[PDB]
Amino acid sequence: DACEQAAIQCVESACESLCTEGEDRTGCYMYIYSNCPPYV
Repeated sequence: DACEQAAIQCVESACESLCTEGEDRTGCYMYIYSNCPPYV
């Protein structure tokens, strides 16, 4: 497992490469998108 782990790394592209799309990405990407700069 890695999708969520991608978001841990604070890289939008990590979720993109890892997580498929249309939920898998969303959960991951939403984290970064509300945790990582330049979003937070």
